[PDB]
Amino acid sequence: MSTIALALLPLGSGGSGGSGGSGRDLRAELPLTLEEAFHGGERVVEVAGRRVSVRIPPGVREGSVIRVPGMGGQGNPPGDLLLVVRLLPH
Repeated sequence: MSTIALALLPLGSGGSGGSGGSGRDLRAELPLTLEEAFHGGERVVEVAGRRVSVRIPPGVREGSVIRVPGMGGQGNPPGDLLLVVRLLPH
């Protein structure tokens, strides 16, 4: 159950929700451990000083995007955060 750390990519890199207007999207890549890919429980993500434990699906595999609202668009209009799971091919 190795701990993971998110990327928090600035808007671009071939990643854009856009549609929503009031709801600023932000993309972020979680490199996940295969133990957690199997279990599918809460995994503690430490990134940018923020500790957010997300319940990933049992059997979660490469390219699965966990859209968590209120973690992307900060300030006043709550926006979503696109968590792209990144598993090793082996």
